[PDB]
Amino acid sequence: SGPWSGNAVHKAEKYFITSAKRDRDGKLQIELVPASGRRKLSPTPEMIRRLIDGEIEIYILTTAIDMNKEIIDMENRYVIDFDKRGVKWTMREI
Amino acid sequence: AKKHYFIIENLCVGCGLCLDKCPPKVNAIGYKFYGDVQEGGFRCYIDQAACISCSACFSGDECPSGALIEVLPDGEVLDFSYTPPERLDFDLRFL
Amino acid sequence: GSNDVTTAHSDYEIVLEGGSSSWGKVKARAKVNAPPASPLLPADCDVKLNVKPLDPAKGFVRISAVFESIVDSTKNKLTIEADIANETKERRISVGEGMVSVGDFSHTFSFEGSVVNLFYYRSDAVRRNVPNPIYMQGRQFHDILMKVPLDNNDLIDTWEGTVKAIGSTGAFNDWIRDFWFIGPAFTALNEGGQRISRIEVNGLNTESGPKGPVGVSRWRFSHGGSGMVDSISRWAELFPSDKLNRPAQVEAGFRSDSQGIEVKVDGEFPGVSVDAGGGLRRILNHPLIPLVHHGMVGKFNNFNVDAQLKVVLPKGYKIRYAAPQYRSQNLEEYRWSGGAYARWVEHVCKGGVGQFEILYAQ
Amino acid sequence: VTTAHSDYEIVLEGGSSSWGKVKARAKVNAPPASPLLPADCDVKLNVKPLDPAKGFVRISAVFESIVDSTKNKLTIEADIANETKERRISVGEGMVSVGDFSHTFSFEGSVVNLFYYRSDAVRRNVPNPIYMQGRQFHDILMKVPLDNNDLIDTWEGTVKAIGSTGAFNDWIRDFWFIGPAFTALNEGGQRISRIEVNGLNTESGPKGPVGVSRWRFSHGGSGMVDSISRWAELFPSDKLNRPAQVEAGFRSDSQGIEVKVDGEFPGVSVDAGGGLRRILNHPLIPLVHHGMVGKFNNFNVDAQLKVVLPKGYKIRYAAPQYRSQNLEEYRWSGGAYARWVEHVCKGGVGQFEILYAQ
Amino acid sequence: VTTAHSDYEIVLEGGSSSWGKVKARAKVNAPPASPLLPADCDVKLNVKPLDPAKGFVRISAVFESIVDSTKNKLTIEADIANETKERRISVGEGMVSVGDFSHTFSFEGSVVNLFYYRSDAVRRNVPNPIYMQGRQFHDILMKVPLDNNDLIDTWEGTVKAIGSTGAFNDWIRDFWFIGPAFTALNEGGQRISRIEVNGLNTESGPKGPVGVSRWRFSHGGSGMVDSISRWAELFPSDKLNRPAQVEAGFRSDSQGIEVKVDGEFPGVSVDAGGGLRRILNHPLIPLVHHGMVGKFNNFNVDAQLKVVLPKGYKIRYAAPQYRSQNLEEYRWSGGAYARWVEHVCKGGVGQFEILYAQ
Ligand code: BCL
Ligand code: BCL
Ligand code: BCL
Ligand code: BCL
Ligand code: BCL
Ligand code: BCL
Ligand code: SF4
Ligand code: SF4
Repeated sequence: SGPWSGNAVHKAEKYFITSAKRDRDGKLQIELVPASGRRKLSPTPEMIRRLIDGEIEIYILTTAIDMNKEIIDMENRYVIDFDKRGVKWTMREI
Repeated sequence: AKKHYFIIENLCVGCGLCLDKCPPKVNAIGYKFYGDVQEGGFRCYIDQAACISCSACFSGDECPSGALIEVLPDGEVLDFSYTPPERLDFDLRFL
Repeated sequence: GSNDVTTAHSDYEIVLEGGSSSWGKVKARAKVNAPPASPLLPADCDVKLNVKPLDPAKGFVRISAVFESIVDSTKNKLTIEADIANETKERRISVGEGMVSVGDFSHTFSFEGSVVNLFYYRSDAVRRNVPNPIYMQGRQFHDILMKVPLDNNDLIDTWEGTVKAIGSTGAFNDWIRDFWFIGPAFTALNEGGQRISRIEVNGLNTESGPKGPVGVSRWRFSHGGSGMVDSISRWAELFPSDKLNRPAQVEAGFRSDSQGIEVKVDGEFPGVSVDAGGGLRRILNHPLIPLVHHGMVGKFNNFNVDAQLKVVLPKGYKIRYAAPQYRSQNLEEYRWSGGAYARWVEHVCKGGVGQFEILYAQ
Repeated sequence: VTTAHSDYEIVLEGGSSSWGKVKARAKVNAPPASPLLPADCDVKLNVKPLDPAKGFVRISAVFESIVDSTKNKLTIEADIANETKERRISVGEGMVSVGDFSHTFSFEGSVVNLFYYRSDAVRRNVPNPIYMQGRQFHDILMKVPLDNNDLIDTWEGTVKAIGSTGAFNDWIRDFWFIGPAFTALNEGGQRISRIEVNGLNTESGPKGPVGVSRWRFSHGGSGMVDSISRWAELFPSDKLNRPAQVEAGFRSDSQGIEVKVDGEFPGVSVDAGGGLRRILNHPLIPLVHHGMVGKFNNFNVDAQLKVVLPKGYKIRYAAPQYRSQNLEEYRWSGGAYARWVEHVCKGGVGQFEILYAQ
Repeated sequence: VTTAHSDYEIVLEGGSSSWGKVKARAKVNAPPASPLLPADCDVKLNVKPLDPAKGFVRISAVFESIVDSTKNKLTIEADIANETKERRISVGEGMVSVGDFSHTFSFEGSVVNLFYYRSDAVRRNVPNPIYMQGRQFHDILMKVPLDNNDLIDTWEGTVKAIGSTGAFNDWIRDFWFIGPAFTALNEGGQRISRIEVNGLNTESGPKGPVGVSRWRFSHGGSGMVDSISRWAELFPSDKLNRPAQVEAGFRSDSQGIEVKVDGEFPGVSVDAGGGLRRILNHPLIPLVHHGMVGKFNNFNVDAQLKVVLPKGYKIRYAAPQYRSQNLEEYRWSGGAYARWVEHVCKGGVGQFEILYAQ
């Protein structure tokens, strides 16, 4: 959409994964928090369908290694279920 | 204290405005070159063992790439201290 | 000196068709610098209504509707798509499905509905002494069977809570009307002239389906009117199944904010002009429910008015008895602006229901 | 702009009398909130003392209107008496005609008014009570001759509806108050109970069958309803020693409204205690009911109120102030009076009180 | 013209505190919609922490008014505690005096608030919910000493009415909400259920017989009702670590209205997520209720909202814009703020939101 709606830095609404707790299911606790940080969402296949098209991007915050199905190259190729590969940001202070 | 700040590596451009506000007794912000500084090869970083959570780095609203985040004390991640309300738009023509 | 300015810029157009046809194109623009009475701002919305003739033998038509809105940093979407037919002239049948999504949550549904409209009287003197009846009291009865697949945890939670509430309390049938019409809507119900009866639940079931359990509910309710309700008094006008020989559309959108309101409307559909007896035709009588409902938000800021109404007729048609007067006749077009038309516009933008009638002939 | 030109006059009588003459003119350039225009109407209200021993008085009323090329007429004529101070008896007849259709009727009615309390502290601490909650009960027996085909059709349809459905008693209120009237019912402060039908009969008469119906209903108020809170003021059977009249007419159109009113009747001025008298407290139902149509166009205000007193009477504590005293007359115009007029022409119920003495 | 002069101030506190000082002045030259004028009133509300272990707090309230040459006084004083997060307990007493009549009472009450749903999606997709439908249940046991003749008369009349009529339970709502209040009940969004009487007794006491009554009623809302939708916000038992006050007074007349308000209490600012705080969402019941008297005279508007923040706090996303920043203060006047003030003084509920951070 227009540059003046939301944040001007990003081309679409950005999300981050913040929680990775294991509750009898491994990775039920995917907590999609938006850039503005007022909600705590989940995979929620509606979120997945709006991800796959053009509108959602998610990142992993180097601060669920296999339970989120890392595949095999460049130390990062995180995929959620089968379709889209959530890119990740790095924050290495060392 | 709480609410660390965590410069993002991949988005930083090295403008250094984040480094100015940090008090001189606290040199928590530094530089990393690893290459030629014209195609983006001098991105900065934050030392977590010296930072004292001033918020001068986040509350100043200076980062142009959204590289400062200020993660909240519990789990929440910010990117800028306030975001416009994301409306959506069209064109009009008074006939 | 005097009070607030708050100009209200609006632009209207009607375009008709000749012969015995009743189709029409409608266009509308609007602008105000007044804060909307929404306790959450900003708020934006787009609406698409489309309809096409499924088949004329049965009388079945197919109608779709899509709603998107952004209400204070929250995306809402509602899709519905259905098939409707008049089984009699006072019974109507519908089979459809849709979904609703808010933020991340979303769920689909499929409904199966019938509606019956009844008038309180049928006296023919009312039909031979009054040429243009307006108020007509009656009552509508809705019978609905809807199925929703239960796949989310929250859907199952809502289902179990509803079953427990329906089992336990004896006043569910009438207290449900409190949750039903959320906020100011409820108040309008009294004033807008309507009366909703207590719902009657015929059984809540759950059955295994394609992917899992599905909650099936069927229920009946009724609502009566003193004549102001269009869905009752004008049951025949609002579903013109005859003239839908080609697809029709309605397509609108408003965008509100902390400093005024923006409006944009297109449309093309039959039923715009109706026979008025003696060879003359007329624009349809203006619906009253939208006027009185909008009158509950249009009294908060005194405003200045400027508008065009621009009506385009086919070949050989003339407007006679236009009240208030028009201003110009560009040989096929008639334009209304300022004066008594402006007064009438200010009157109807506050809930007034005064009649502005147009008769045209050939 | 929409100026609103209005002209008022009150004329009183001296001594212990309470009679008064009322005159009113009005003009607006605003479209009436009528979904059928134009609309015209005249009203005649006459009353004469039938006889004072019984307390019986005779009252007539005639209505003609032309509503969008349709002539409507309603005549009613009746005899009323106060059997007690909280029961009233009435015997009357009339007819209604629309276009070509017409039919007569004869009614036989009683009304009982009851207040929810009678505490005398409310009577010794408040000098001018306003709100007074209560309930009215109407018992009606009306006979209508069935001679037209349409009358017989209505009768048979009504009998079938009353027999078949179990929710006739409460759904009849939907047909009863047609259109916006129903809405006012909630806001104007009233509550209509479900009617109770005591039997629909048909009996042979002079020219043919006659439908006889008798039914009862009740309506309560929170105090705003004048017919309940002021049951004693609205039927002054004492001072009707000569015929009285009320005679009005409005004539609406697509561009403003015309009004014309004459009247002469008792009850205009009442005792206020301590030797002072006052104009009667303004009724509230007309104000709040007209407030539902008076908010559609902002308007400019100009008016006269011109009050003429008898010999030796003086106005003291007139709020807002008057402007002139032409040695017997008092005139109100502009300023706070204009503000109050604009206030009450939109549904406001602020008090404009006049006290006069001698 | 009818200018409306008003003056507002909010003063906040820093840290995690939520306390605040509120100050307000107001003036209009319009006649109040009171069928009795003049009318004056003062209100004192005080509250102090009885003890934090139990959560019990003590709250007092005093009302004096002069309504058309009649002094009215109402004193109430009570102890309140949250027994659960959806049940509340109260023990209190008071008195009411009108003119010369006066009587005391002691009540014993519990209130239960229930929401119609608890869906957590509504909690993760909407950041700032506004409308929330629910229902409240009140259980009251009140004792009044019968010492006056009029008290005994009221008691006997009430016993007779409760015994005799079968429609007391629903007709009591007519006497309950006197006058226009009843009408607001429909529009303001509320629904009062029929009361249910659990027994009227009379027992000997210190000086004589005492009438004891206990009764239950409920009222539901579509979300507009604050007492239901915001059950948690209106009784901040946590931050009451020092006495708080609310102290207001209006003084009406036949030519405009005067207002004067002081206050200091917690709950003025609430967390808004992401480190930002906000002024609490404006209550809706006062706005829509005052909108029923604010449409009678078109008026001119001038006002000045002046918000004072603590050290290091900044306002961001103030809609509409402010006009000045005197290094700690923010001032709103004219323009869109004036339009919003005129909007909300007529019943509008548009949102004027302020977010501040540090
Ligand atoms: C609004 C006043 C009455 C109402 C009046 C009607 C009327 C009248 C009808 C129904 C009908 C239906 N109603 Mg209902 N109904 C109401 C409240 C409800 C509620 C509820 C929870 O409150 C429910 C669940 C229903 C359910 C239903 C289904 C049983 C049925 C088909 C709906 C439809 O096709 O969807 C499709 C949804 C829409 C298209 C949304 C758009 C609605 C607006 C009003 C359309 C505006 C038309 C626009 C001005 C011009 C459009 C022209 C374009 C060219 C198409 N009604 C209210 C109380 N209802 C229909 C029926 O008979 O089914 C047998 C029907 O004709
Ligand atoms: C005609 C109305 C649409 C509908 C439209 C919406 C809308 C709009 C919303 C939801 C939302 C939700 N829906 Mg749904 N929802 C419907 C059918 C269902 C059914 C079911 C068994 O049929 C279930 C379990 C649910 C479940 C859920 C709730 C758990 C969830 C958030 C709470 C909320 O407010 O709910 C609202 C509950 C309903 C409107 C009716 C639920 C029906 C109950 C459970 C079964 C029928 C009981 C009774 C016989 C019918 C009474 C008539 C209705 C009161 C009008 N919906 C029907 C098909 N639903 C919210 C959401 O999507 O994201 C938060 C929301 O905003
Ligand atoms: C309007 C508020 C209440 C109402 C309040 C009263 C009051 C009060 C009374 C009645 C009385 C009567 N009502 Mg009732 N009544 C109402 C609704 C109804 C309805 C109905 C279908 O709605 C019906 C059929 C009736 C029927 C009746 C008859 C039983 C009876 C005599 C009527 C009369 O004399 O006619 C004559 C008709 C008129 C004169 C029409 C003019 C009416 C207006 C209101 C008069 C304005 C007076 C004017 C301001 C000043 C006039 C002074 C002139 C000098 C005369 N009422 C509404 C609900 N009804 C009367 C009674 O007690 O009988 C025992 C009585 O005193
Ligand atoms: C107090 C009201 C007046 C009255 C005033 C009017 C008015 C005004 C009109 C008619 C009109 C008509 N009248 Mg009539 N009418 C009355 C008594 C009757 C009776 C009867 C057995 O008593 C009958 C059969 C009729 C028949 C007819 C209808 C067939 C006809 C056009 C339909 C209409 O709207 O009717 C309206 C029906 C009524 C107002 C009540 C009919 C009473 C029913 C049939 C018997 C009582 C049933 C129930 C116990 C009473 C309920 C209380 C009323 C709802 C208030 N009237 C009473 C005396 N009548 C119309 C006309 O003249 O030309 C079109 C019209 O505009
Ligand atoms: C107004 C909307 C609801 C209402 C909502 C509530 C709410 C909400 C509560 C009660 C509670 C009570 N209600 Mg209740 N209640 C209503 C109508 C009634 C009626 C009646 C005849 O109509 C009665 C007898 C009662 C009786 C009672 C008692 C059972 C109980 C304690 C009263 C109290 O402490 O007194 C003290 C009286 C006052 C202090 C008068 C001042 C009231 C105004 C509204 C306070 C404004 C607060 C102001 C904005 C800020 C104050 C801050 C200062 C620092 C203190 N309610 C109406 C229908 N009721 C309380 C309870 O739970 O008890 C267990 C409670 O929390
Ligand atoms: C919660 C309301 C306060 C109350 C507040 C007022 C106010 C305010 C006034 C009076 C006034 C009076 N009070 Mg008290 N009064 C209360 C309790 C009582 C009781 C009792 C046995 O409890 C009695 C006999 C009385 C007696 C009296 C009346 C005789 C007297 C003037 C008439 C009036 O309007 O009364 C009003 C009657 C009441 C408000 C309720 C009376 C309760 C009845 C008798 C017993 C309860 C019956 C029923 C179960 C409760 C229904 C709920 C209420 C309708 C809300 N009060 C309760 C404690 N009372 C008037 C006065 O002081 O000087 C003129 C007045 O203005
Ligand atoms: S928060 Fe303070 S100590 Fe930490 S990096 Fe920013 S300025 Fe330096
Ligand atoms: S201001 Fe932002 S882009 Fe510039 S050095 Fe700091 S973190 Fe990097």
